[PDB]
Amino acid sequence: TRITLPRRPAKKIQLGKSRPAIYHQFNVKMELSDGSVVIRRSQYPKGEIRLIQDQRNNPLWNPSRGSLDRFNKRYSSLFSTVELSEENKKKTQ
Amino acid sequence: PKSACSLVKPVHHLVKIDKSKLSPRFPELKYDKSDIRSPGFKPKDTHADRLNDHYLNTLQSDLLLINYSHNAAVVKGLKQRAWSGDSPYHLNRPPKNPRGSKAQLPDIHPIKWSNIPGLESVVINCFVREARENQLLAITAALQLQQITGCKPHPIFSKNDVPTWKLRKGHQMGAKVELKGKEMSQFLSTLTEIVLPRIREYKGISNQSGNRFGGISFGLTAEDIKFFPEIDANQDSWPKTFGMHININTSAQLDYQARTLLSGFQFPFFGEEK
Amino acid sequence: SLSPLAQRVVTQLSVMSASRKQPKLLKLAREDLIKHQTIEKCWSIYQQQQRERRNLQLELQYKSIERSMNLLQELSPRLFEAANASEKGKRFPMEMKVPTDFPPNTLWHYNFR
Amino acid sequence: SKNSVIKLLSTAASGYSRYISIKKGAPLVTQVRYDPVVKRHVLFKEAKKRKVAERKPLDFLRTA
Amino acid sequence: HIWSDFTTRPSSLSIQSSKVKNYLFQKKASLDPPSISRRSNRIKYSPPEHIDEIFRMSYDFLEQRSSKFYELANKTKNPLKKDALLIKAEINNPEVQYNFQFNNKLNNVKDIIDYDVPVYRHLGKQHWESYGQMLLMQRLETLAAIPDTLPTLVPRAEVNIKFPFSTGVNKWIEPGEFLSSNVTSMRPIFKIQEYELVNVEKQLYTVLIVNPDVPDLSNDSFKTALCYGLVNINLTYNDNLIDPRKFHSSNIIADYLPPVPEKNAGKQRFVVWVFRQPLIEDKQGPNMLEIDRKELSRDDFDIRQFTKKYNLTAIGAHIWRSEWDAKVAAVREKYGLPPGRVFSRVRR
Amino acid sequence: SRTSMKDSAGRRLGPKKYEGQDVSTGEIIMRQRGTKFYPGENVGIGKDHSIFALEPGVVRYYLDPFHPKRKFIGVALRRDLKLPSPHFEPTVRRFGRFELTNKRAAYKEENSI
RNA sequence: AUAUAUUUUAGUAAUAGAUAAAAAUAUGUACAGUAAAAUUGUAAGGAAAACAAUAAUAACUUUCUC
RNA sequence: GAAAGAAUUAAAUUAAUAUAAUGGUAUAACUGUGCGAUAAUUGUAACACAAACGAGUGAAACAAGUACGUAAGUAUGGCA
Ligand SMILES: [Mg+2]
Ligand SMILES: [Mg+2]
Ligand SMILES: [Mg+2]
Ligand SMILES: [Mg+2]
Ligand SMILES: [Mg+2]
Ligand SMILES: [Mg+2]
Repeated sequence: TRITLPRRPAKKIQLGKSRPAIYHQFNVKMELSDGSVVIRRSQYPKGEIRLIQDQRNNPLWNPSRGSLDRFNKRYSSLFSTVELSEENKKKTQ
Repeated sequence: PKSACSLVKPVHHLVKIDKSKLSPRFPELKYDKSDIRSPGFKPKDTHADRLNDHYLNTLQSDLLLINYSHNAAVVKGLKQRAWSGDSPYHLNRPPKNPRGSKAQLPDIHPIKWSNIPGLESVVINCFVREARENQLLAITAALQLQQITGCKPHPIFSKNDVPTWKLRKGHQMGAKVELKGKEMSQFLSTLTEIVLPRIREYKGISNQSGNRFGGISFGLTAEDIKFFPEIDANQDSWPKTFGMHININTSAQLDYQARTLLSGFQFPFFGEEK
Repeated sequence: SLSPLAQRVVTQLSVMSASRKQPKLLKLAREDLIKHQTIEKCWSIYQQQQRERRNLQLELQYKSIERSMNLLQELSPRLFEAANASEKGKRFPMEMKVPTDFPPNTLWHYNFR
Repeated sequence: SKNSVIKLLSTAASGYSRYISIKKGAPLVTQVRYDPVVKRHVLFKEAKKRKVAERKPLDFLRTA
Repeated sequence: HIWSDFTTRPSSLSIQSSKVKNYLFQKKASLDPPSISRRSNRIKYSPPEHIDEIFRMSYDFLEQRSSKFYELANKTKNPLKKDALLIKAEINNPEVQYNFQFNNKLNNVKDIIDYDVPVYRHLGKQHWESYGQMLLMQRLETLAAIPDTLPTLVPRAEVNIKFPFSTGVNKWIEPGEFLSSNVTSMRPIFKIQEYELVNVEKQLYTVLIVNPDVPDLSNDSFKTALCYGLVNINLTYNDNLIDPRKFHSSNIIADYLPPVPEKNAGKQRFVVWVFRQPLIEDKQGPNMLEIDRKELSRDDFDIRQFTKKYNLTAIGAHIWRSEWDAKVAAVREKYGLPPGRVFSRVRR
Repeated sequence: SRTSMKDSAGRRLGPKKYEGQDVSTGEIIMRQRGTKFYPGENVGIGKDHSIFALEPGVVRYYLDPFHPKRKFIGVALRRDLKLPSPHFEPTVRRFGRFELTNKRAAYKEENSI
């Protein structure tokens, strides 16, 4: 019933011979929402990443400062604000 | 065995005999783990920690300035009360337990140049409850944790037994990892910048959250973990994903000080404070 | 023997495990060992010095604050009272961000709110 | 009968033998004890034959 | 650059090996380590990268620190403080570290490890505290050589004994060893290595080997026995091996009588104690002391009383322990001691 | 009816030898369940925590400052000794053997190895 | 860049610490350590799963420093 | 003035002890770990406790051999 991986005999690490787990890590450059780059050590092999949604473009972190895309594409000739004002009578609710 | 009577004999000298050194059994183990000759050696101070540097430069002075209360004396905690000797039965009696609590509470000191609050340790407890059925889920959770941290996780086992929740005793179920120093700092920085902003309706950490003494916590859902760059870069490799608790341990005397410190490192706080 | 899921779990386990992934031990010559020791000791000393400098600075700041607050108490009681308030829910501003490795495109924002 | 008796016969062929008790399907019980005929510690082994609860021999060589 | 200067500073602070020194101080990692003697092994070897420039920077940093310390050290007048300053200055010197770590401390060659130099002496003390001292303390406590002879010990000098004259073999005795009667037939040789700052010219020493476990059948207990007693011995940090060469016949308050344990009397502890003399002011030269040779007895010997009389302070100790064997009778015969008693196997 | 008519006998577990009492080697000074009394000077302890005398002497009950909150039973080798003995004084020991004045016996003993 | 031959790797599996109150070898010996409850919190978690935190530093030694 | 160490004090035996109940146990007898798997060995056992006898219990010491421990030593099954 319980799904498991059944254990083999464990390998005897002798006292003194235990070595610390130094995992393989690459120096990875993260460019945030704006052009601020930051280096971080990372286990996945990718020298450069650029981020879209970060603290540097979130309103909570700076208060002082593709369905939608598809819709935009196929209702482009009409150009869909003025449109909002036209189609927003707040009597009926 | 002729007897079970344990009784350490007194000595006639003040030299402290380290018994480990007198043996020739574990020659690699006589070296400190910091020493290069030990197999346990690891390069510790590999690069300049950024969050720590920031804390040192900007925040620590600001925190000290905030926490200055003029001629603030020590506030003693709840302690074990002694008996008044108004009866001969008080004479070898154990002390009365503390007033409200059963356990003793620590003294709250005034903040000075020495005891300014700072980050002490992060612990990332992930207990996957579906792993009562599937042991492999615990392994996957541990891997995820390792990926996130760059630090070796430790397996959590079911310490208790209960029938209502289908839970046995002594069953591997998720994992934990205590981050300290530079890796912890990095993890915090990632949380602040990458992950927590990608959470949709994220107000912040609750102000009602925390220990009574310098410890604050919160948790991430399985939805939130896919924003970590190590997990995000291979969504094919990560079909399942597990939530986690994140216990931040500060060197703060009280919890409001700890909250203030965390705010200094760009953690938002939303709820009504105690 | 094993399922694809089981295989993938094993692979994941291996990623974390030290089984046949770790190099030989870092052996040194005696001269090299000494050089290493001298590097480490010096570094440690430097770090201690830096800590003392920072600690000393903090102590100096604390002393200055104490000196100020006594003076304030002596002169204007209301001002002293205003200064010495509980700053329990004090929050660092979200603009004071943790300095990155390299700077952004727009270094400084001149307009706000 | 849960616990049976057995005869451990000395390996140094003195004739000396010591008797001990074991569970019915316990592993073969060999032990090193003093043989007074030879005046030394020698191996003792089970003189009779009996069935054993067959455990799977745990493989250190990583199979498959 | 204070550590390159050797005008006022001793020669021992430098590395005497030229090749090693060259390897330590080069501008690039071009040369190969003198420690690796074999060509193939040298070829195989690869030192860790960037190590040179950083090492040089570390040297400069610690050299500067040493120089700064020296600025204080010369202004200081009182001797212990000055010594401490000197230690602080030179302890982080790579060359002195190399010298100390990788060459023998027991039979130190003066040019490599000079115990006249304060830093080296401090290093030697630290080394002793790390292992040998602890071991000695354990052997004193476990065997019960402290309370049985002399209440306590505060180990200051490292004391090592040897029995060169009896057999021929070279071996420093590990504390609490079982030595044969052949081994301990003729006298031992002491080496009292002193690590504290002490007046080498004035300070005298006494050495007493005592046997607490010789049986007294009147008392139905044991009595002590002064097996070997020397007084007024002169030590020097480097010149410290107490041999028939050094001490004169006047120094011998009780000349070596060998361990001759009786059959079934049991194991007999022989615990050498090393005391330093009381130092008298306003008197140039070594202050001697006279021992009343009729007063002190060898067949029964109050060690504590003796110490009280002459105002001694036990700085060091060492211990072996002998029991009966076939050759003890032969040893007795050689020394002209009587046949030797034989006790009942049962302690009834 | 059903009655609870069943019980073990008393285990004779008092002190079997008293303060100031002469003892011999092997003799039981205390029978007990767990160390109510700890084995002191010149005294052993058995499987059943039974204190027994290792030497001939005088049974003494005492406290030792080294072990506060622990009662001790030891055996002083004479009546003169206060059996919480002075720490830094030398241990009062018994030789407990006799020399073989008889020549033949001595010779036999020498022979025996 | 590609072909053949000869090898080498990949059997991917957990402990990395003298591990220390999940479960497992219940007798020896050597070395080392301290539990529990209750309380305050924290993703699903709820009275009840896991993880964190919760008595006092006078004196002493070493290190850095005014 | 700071960091690190050694630790000490207070509390605790309410957990835990293969198993009842009681006594004992942090100096741990509880727990972890290395080695081991030997002492869950062989002949004599005085002397005690208990005790009608039959039995029962603790056990120094002597001799043979073994395991661990740097050593001191410890182990003749299990805290009782
Ligand atoms: Mg009863
Ligand atoms: Mg038990
Ligand atoms: Mg109980
Ligand atoms: Mg009776
Ligand atoms: Mg009878
Ligand atoms: Mg046991």
